Amino acid sequence: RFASVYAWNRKRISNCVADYSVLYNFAPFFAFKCYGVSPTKLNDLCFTN
Amino acid sequence: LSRLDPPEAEVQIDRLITGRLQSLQTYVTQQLIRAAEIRASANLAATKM
Repeated sequence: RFASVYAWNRKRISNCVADYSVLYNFAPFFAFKCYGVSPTKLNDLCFTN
Repeated sequence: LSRLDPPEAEVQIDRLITGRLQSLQTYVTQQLIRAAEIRASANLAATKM
């Protein structure tokens, strides 16, 4: 159950190793626009939040 | 660089290159104008010598 648009969730992601290769096993994704980063280089960067 | 694609990191780097290249043009132009002033002073000092 995704929440409706006026009251959206906000999951804060704490400490992990983040394999983004997953998230590539869900569908065709009508979209997928990475803005500040380029999506081919996500598995080699550190983020804070 | 380690955050964008060969065709997307080209515009952002070109902006920085232009900015810092302008910095060098400002620097060198002022050194030429200021070197003419110390040269005129060295000519006066040689003449007094």
